[PDB]
Amino acid sequence: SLKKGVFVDDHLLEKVLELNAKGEKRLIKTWSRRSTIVPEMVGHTIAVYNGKQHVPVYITENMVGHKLGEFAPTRTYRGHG
Amino acid sequence: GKGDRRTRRGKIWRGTYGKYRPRKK
Amino acid sequence: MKEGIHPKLVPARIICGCGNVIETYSTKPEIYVEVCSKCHPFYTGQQRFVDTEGRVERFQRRYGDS
Amino acid sequence: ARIAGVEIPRNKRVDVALTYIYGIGKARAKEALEKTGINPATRVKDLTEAEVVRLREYVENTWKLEGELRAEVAANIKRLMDIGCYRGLRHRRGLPVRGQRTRTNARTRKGPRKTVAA
Amino acid sequence: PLDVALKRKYYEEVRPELIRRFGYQNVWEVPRLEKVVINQGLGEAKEDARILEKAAQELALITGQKPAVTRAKKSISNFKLRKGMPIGLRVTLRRDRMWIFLEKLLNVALPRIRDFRGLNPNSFDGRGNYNLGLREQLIFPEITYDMVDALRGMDIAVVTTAETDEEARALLELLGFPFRK
RNA sequence: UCGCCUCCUAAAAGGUAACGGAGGCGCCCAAAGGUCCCCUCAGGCGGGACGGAAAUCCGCCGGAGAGCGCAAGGGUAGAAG
RNA sequence: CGCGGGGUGGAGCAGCCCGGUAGCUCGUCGGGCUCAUAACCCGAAGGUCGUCGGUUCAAAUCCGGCCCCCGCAACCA
RNA sequence: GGCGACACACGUGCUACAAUGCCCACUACAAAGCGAUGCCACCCGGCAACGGGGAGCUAAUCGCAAAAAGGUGGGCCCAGUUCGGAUUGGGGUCUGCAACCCGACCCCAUGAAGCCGGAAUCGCUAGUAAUCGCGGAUCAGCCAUGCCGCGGUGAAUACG
Ligand SMILES: [Mg+2]
Ligand SMILES: [Mg+2]
Ligand SMILES: [Mg+2]
Ligand SMILES: [Mg+2]
Ligand SMILES: [Mg+2]
Ligand SMILES: [Mg+2]
Ligand SMILES: [Mg+2]
Ligand SMILES: [Mg+2]
Ligand SMILES: [Mg+2]
Ligand SMILES: [Mg+2]
Ligand SMILES: [Mg+2]
Ligand SMILES: [Mg+2]
Ligand SMILES: [Mg+2]
Ligand SMILES: [Mg+2]
Ligand SMILES: [Mg+2]
Ligand SMILES: [Mg+2]
Ligand SMILES: [Mg+2]
Ligand SMILES: [Mg+2]
Ligand SMILES: [Mg+2]
Ligand SMILES: [Mg+2]
Ligand SMILES: [Mg+2]
Ligand SMILES: [Mg+2]
Ligand SMILES: [Mg+2]
Ligand SMILES: [Mg+2]
Ligand SMILES: [Mg+2]
Ligand SMILES: [Mg+2]
Ligand SMILES: [Mg+2]
Ligand SMILES: [Mg+2]
Ligand SMILES: [Mg+2]
Repeated sequence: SLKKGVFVDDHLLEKVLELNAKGEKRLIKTWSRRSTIVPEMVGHTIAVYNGKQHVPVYITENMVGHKLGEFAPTRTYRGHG
Repeated sequence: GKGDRRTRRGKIWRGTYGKYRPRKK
Repeated sequence: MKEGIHPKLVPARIICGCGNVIETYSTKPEIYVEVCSKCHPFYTGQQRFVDTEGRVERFQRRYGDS
Repeated sequence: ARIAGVEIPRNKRVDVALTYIYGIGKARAKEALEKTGINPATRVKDLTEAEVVRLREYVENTWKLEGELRAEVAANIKRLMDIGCYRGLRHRRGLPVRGQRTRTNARTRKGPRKTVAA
Repeated sequence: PLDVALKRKYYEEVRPELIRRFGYQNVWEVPRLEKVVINQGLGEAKEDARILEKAAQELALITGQKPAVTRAKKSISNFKLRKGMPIGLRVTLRRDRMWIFLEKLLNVALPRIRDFRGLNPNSFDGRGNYNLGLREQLIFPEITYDMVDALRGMDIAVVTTAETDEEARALLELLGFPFRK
């Protein structure tokens, strides 16, 4: 962890803070999975990238301290046989 | 034993210091 | 009640995290009750002590100061 | 005698028998012993029904214990699952949640091995 | 004994509250509380009926009545069970002795249950009697914890002269039955 | 296949045939007997720890669909259970 | 059509009488020995008993139908 | 992003299954190497990791540093346990642009398998094998239990 910290990339942090006071909210693709999420991210739809493609993720209040790459997993599985 | 980080021996093994292996001398 | 075959059920005294229940009237007089809820610790007469829900409560708090 | 929940420890020691309670041990134990100023070297067999309620009232009230504790850890994980998060998937699928390596022994979290052909 | 605090409590302050609430032309129409039947089913003791009489000894201790023994209606394969054998104890208490036990249950037993965020309020049987069941017997005062060889719970059934659950609910609430709302 | 019991055939008394249609008996029970006293089912729905379609319990509905050692039939709780 | 026997893990056979309990050899799977394979050794998996009905508390097991298998018979004409 | 995937299968290892043992306290005896873009005594803060401060050293001259087992004292009393610390919950520290995937470390909680291991199979003949700690290279940090080395204590047994 960090603490004197709580790092979030500013690429999107613009468009987030902007989609609060604009009056409009819509679909935003980012590569930044290293960042943390919320508070002003909530209600917003963000497309993260797993290395393959941009994945939509709905954002709510219990997703708080979690990095963005948590809700966009990097692998494909479905078991073995 | 050497694997319990909650003891003197554990700490020594892992090479660390703490409540169970204070740095003092 | 058939005469024979029976616990006594004689007036008693009894205790808890509270004072007495003079009521008693049981077998085996003078018993020690560990703690009750009624007598109002532990749930009834809601203490709500130690209280939870702090998990959504926290992550939204330590967060935007940092 | 019994502390929070039912959980009756006995004989042994007082500081040791306290561990047998869920949510408690070592540190939390030797803590509540001088916080009630009770001798830890003593055996739970014998001690004043006073310092018993001294000792119970403290612990039961200080921090949360076996019943409501486990219920909370249960709820933490439920939260971690179904939020959809990656910590939560490895709970869903019963696989190890913090790093490690699944190509070989995850056995504690994986169950016993269930073999197949080559 | 005919005194018994809960009995008393029922007459002064439970009855009248009840009449104020639903309102009742007749003294009888206001619910009485009849029959708490305590039933232990034990498959546990099946081929061993020796274990049984220790459990019966136990009910007596907390009830003050010796229980009778239920024996198996029909014979059924999948879990053992000759149609002969004893399944469990069932003890009927009324009239004082129910009261002196329900008190003990309200003010001692149920408190001592691990967790217990309160009695389930859907177990009213729709014609207004209520049922619950318990996992361990050592939640009772008369039991010492060193006299338990093994855990066996029971089924408590409480019969009520109230025609509905609503009314029935009211009675037991007002008596002091902790409810999970 | 050969004696015995039950049902149909059998034509509303009895009886009535065919290498007609279908089943059973060659035992069993010292309690599964006598009597006096009591008790009343199967099923359905609701409720109750381990109890699940079904172990036990509580509530209501349930005129007999249960039970009557075993086949069927007649009978039967106002008992034969 | 007739009488007798049968049908059970992948293969081949027990178990059915006498209700409650599925076993044996081989094969298959995982490991070992060997440079390696075979042999050999240590472990494991694998079945609802042709099927539909009925009997019983309970059916591979007792009773009935049907479907296959094998065996015997079909003479005087 | 992946090389870190997990129904499984093998090699090399680490930690154990305890009483010749575990824990806490006090008390000793090494060697070899590293370090002034670093090693950091010492004072404070903090349970602690660590953080403030801050002196000495281009280093037989200051620092890493406590060696550990051992010793002494006391505790545990044969228990899946004061054994064993895998898994998981919450709280943090540091590096780093950044620790979701994938870091190491501290604390509270959690305490799993494990009661010496089937067929089989490895090393070692002496200051060796066991066992105990210590340093370095790479390196921001670290998944090191690895590897190259250093010393402490120190067996057994070879008919053939
Ligand atoms: Mg330990
Ligand atoms: Mg991994
Ligand atoms: Mg209801
Ligand atoms: Mg009623
Ligand atoms: Mg007829
Ligand atoms: Mg006629
Ligand atoms: Mg006629
Ligand atoms: Mg008689
Ligand atoms: Mg009935
Ligand atoms: Mg019924
Ligand atoms: Mg029911
Ligand atoms: Mg009939
Ligand atoms: Mg009949
Ligand atoms: Mg009939
Ligand atoms: Mg076969
Ligand atoms: Mg093989
Ligand atoms: Mg071979
Ligand atoms: Mg057949
Ligand atoms: Mg059947
Ligand atoms: Mg001739
Ligand atoms: Mg690799
Ligand atoms: Mg290793
Ligand atoms: Mg075990
Ligand atoms: Mg990662
Ligand atoms: Mg042992
Ligand atoms: Mg081994
Ligand atoms: Mg040599
Ligand atoms: Mg390094
Ligand atoms: Mg090292």
